[PDB]
Amino acid sequence: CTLIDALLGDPHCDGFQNEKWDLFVERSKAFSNCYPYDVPDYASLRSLVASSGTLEFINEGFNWTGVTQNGGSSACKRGPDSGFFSRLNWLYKSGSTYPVQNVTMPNNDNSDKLYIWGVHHPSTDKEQTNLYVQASGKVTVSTKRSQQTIIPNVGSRPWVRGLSSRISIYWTIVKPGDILVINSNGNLIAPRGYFKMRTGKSSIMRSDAPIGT
Amino acid sequence: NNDNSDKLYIWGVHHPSTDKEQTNLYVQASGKVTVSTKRSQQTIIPNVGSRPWVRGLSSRISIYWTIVKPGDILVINSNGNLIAPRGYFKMRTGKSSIMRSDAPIGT
Amino acid sequence: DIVMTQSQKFMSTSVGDRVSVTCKASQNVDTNVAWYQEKPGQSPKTLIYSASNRYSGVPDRFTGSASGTDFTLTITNVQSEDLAEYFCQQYNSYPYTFGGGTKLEIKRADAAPTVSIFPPSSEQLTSGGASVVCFLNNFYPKDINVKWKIDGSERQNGVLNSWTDQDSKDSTYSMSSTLTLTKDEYERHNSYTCEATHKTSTSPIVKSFNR
Amino acid sequence: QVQLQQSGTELKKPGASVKISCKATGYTFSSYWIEWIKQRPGHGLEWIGEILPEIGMTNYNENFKGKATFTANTSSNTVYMQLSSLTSEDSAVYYCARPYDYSWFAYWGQGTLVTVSAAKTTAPSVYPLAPVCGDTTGSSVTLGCLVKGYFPEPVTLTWNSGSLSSGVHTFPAVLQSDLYTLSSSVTVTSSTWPSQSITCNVAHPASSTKVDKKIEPR
Ligand SMILES: *[C@@H]1O[C@H](CO)[C@@H](O[C@@H]2O[C@H](CO)[C@@H](O[C@@H]3O[C@H](CO[C@H]4O[C@H](CO)[C@@H](O)[C@H](O)[C@@H]4O)[C@@H](O)[C@H](O[C@H]4O[C@H](CO)[C@@H](O)[C@H](O)[C@@H]4O)[C@@H]3O)[C@H](O)[C@H]2NC(C)=O)[C@H](O)[C@H]1NC(C)=O
Ligand SMILES: *[C@@H]1O[C@H](CO)[C@@H](O[C@@H]2O[C@H](CO)[C@@H](O[C@@H]3O[C@H](CO[C@H]4O[C@H](CO)[C@@H](O)[C@H](O)[C@@H]4O)[C@@H](O)[C@H](O[C@H]4O[C@H](CO)[C@@H](O)[C@H](O)[C@@H]4O)[C@@H]3O)[C@H](O)[C@H]2NC(C)=O)[C@H](O)[C@H]1NC(C)=O
Ligand SMILES: *[C@@H]1O[C@H](CO)[C@@H](O[C@@H]2O[C@H](CO)[C@@H](O)[C@H](O)[C@H]2NC(C)=O)[C@H](O)[C@H]1NC(C)=O
Ligand SMILES: *[C@@H]1O[C@H](CO)[C@@H](O)[C@H](O)[C@H]1NC(C)=O
Repeated sequence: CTLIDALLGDPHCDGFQNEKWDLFVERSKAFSNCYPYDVPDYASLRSLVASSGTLEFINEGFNWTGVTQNGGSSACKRGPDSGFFSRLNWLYKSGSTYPVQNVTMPNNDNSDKLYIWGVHHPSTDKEQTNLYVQASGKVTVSTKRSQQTIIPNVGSRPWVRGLSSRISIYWTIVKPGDILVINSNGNLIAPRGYFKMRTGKSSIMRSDAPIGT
Repeated sequence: NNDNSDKLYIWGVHHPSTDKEQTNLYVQASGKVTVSTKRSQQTIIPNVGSRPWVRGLSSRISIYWTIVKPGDILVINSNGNLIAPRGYFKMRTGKSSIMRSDAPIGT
Repeated sequence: DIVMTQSQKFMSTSVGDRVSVTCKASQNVDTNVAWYQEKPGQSPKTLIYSASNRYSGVPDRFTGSASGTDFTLTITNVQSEDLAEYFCQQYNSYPYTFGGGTKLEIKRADAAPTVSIFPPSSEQLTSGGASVVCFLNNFYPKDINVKWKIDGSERQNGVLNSWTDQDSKDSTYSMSSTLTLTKDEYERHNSYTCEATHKTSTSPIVKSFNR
Repeated sequence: QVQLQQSGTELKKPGASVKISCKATGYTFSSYWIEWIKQRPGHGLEWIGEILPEIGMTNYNENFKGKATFTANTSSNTVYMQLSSLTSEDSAVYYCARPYDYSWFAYWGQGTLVTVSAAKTTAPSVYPLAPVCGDTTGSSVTLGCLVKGYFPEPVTLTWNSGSLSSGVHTFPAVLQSDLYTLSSSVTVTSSTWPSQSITCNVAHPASSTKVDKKIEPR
């Protein structure tokens, strides 16, 4: 497992749930077994998580309305059956509609919350509509002082683990007193909760050196 | 990329000045270009509008690049506005670099 | 879940006349409702969508309508080929739910039960059983009575009755009545008869045969 | 033209499992959901769920969770549904259907019958019924076919391989002592019989039996 896959919850990484480290060691033999994805500014996400030094995850119910939750795929197989990143919730249509999605998560706690979310890029327009109804999806994740709007883009990408489609991963940090707001007319890969952020001596290293006592 | 080394692809997107110009060229009113590999992607949306007259044109071309390592694959997807690559530039590593100077070269 | 209620299990109409099937969603489905026609033994076929819209290839007779949670499938000028079961579906949200179905039934002019009787075959007697078969064909209304007579004596033991869906051409019910016995018992008597009492004649229609 | 071809009839002992297939042809396979619908003889139509083939996303009716599993073979353009831990409650006709695009149903399959019981397969006896010893009582003549003592459903019965359609009445099967029985009548013109050849064709695939019986005059 790479640190990011452990973060996201790729099934073969599920051992790493809620783990802690001073030093996370990434091996060269690591590989991704789940829905093919990418992280814009991968380096930064990797850094800030490595530095936080904990994967501790705290669940939160978001009030989603009139959409199916827990979408999954055969590209990401958990056990015998189809699956998906454990920390992400794939939302899609209920029947003939994907109601615009507008939700809030205040941070009333003592520390910072790290939210990992995503946008789905379908391969064909058919795939877009079969999932989200509307031909053009969109996701805006915001706080009081900052915002991100991602527009998903339909098109083909190299075949990977079965799919020509992709997921783009994004993150939002919410300080205490701030509020998270998620707004989507579809294509949203929703967070299931937050990762606790810590400061300290933690970091990450790439090495093939055996660990020893 | 079945070769031994990295490929550097240079491509572009065309931004027309008027909607008429968009349709006269691409049919569809809104073009789009997605250039991707296995682990990375770029989607550029062209934007119609006016820019300062330069060498006759109020329109523009935006240049982008994609590097493709051996074993990877390039995939180009466009409903129009794409300025397409004709091939790749070979990538090398070494002592090369670039300098801005008006100093004459001499033997 | 959303319940789609079709309160009419059976509808009565006559050819050329007008008929309406009702379906009531138990909570708002908006206008997303489809109507399907299932004929006997075939697969469902699509009639209506968006509650008012005619699917291609569907005759202009069929029209859907909606008011609030009330959806109505109306057929004007009912034909005989229209004999079938009618389902409504809300595709608004998951899970997709269906109505109970409404079987369309026809009323036509009274018709006489053409009667035919059949004796046991050879292959069956070589097998050791024997079955007297009596067909009562193309009659109306559905209500009918068939009585089995052996040597002029009533027999209820071993009768098997099968009625058919109302016919799609002439709109008449028919029914098959088989009468089963042992080989030795069938040879133990001579006369075999069936009597069909129906609305079309004051007295029974009698068909019979003798060994 | 769009076609959804389902698999053959199935008979299964209680507690076993079954995989029904739906083969899609005449449209791009990946562009549409595939739906599964169950029909029992007194319960009408229940929605099992849907699967979107490319990405193998499965969406089930809460009531079928654990009973039913969809899968897709994108190379064979086929969608499979698997039913497990079978009970008699799962005996029904199963349909697969394709939406017009994303919601309401446009195209249906021909259906797959699934029967569940501990019972053993029994081939039917097929008997000709030629009219009584005698002479023409009118302008037409009625002949028949008795298909007796079989299990399970269905059986399929045609006359002259389908060349006789009108004037055929096939009667629904009646169940007596755990064995099904049906019969069929065909009425033709006094001209056409005995002078021409009348034959009834009974097939019972679950028994691997197929027979043709000409009605001979007595
Ligand atoms: C836009 O254009 C692209 C490019 O043409 C299309 O993307 C292709 O989609 C096809 C169809 O699925 C892909 O074909 C599949 O490739 C799989 C990948 O295996 C590769 O790797 C091994 C090892 O190097 C090679 O030997 C092999 O040749 C491939 O390079 C195969 O595993 C698949 O094979 C499976 O199915 C076939 C039947 O189709 C079976 O015979 C096999 O047994 C096996 O089960 C399959 O061949 C192809 O990879 C895609 N190209 C790329 C690079 O993305 C898009 O489809 C197109 N978009 C649209 C919708 O128009
Ligand atoms: C949106 O708004 C913009 C701004 O108004 C419009 O863009 C203008 O388009 C006009 C029409 O072509 C341009 O006019 C041309 O300017 C050329 C540039 O030369 C400049 O530089 C020299 C040196 O400084 C100056 O002396 C000169 O005045 C200019 O500033 C000229 O070369 C062109 O002249 C040619 O054609 C004329 C006839 O039209 C001849 O008389 C000349 O001999 C010569 O052959 C011409 O004047 C203008 O530059 C654009 N402005 C800018 C800054 O972009 C868009 O058109 C408008 N969009 C729409 C479609 O509504
Ligand atoms: C999906 O279907 C394909 C095609 O029917 C199957 O691939 C076949 O596999 C068998 C042996 O396993 C061969 O005899 C065929 O010739 C293969 N077809 C080709 C050329 O690919 C595949 O096994 C199926 N997979 C599933 C989901 O069961
Ligand atoms: C969830 O959101 C809906 C729609 O805004 C609202 O009506 C409802 O009160 C919310 N439900 C709960 C339990 O918070």
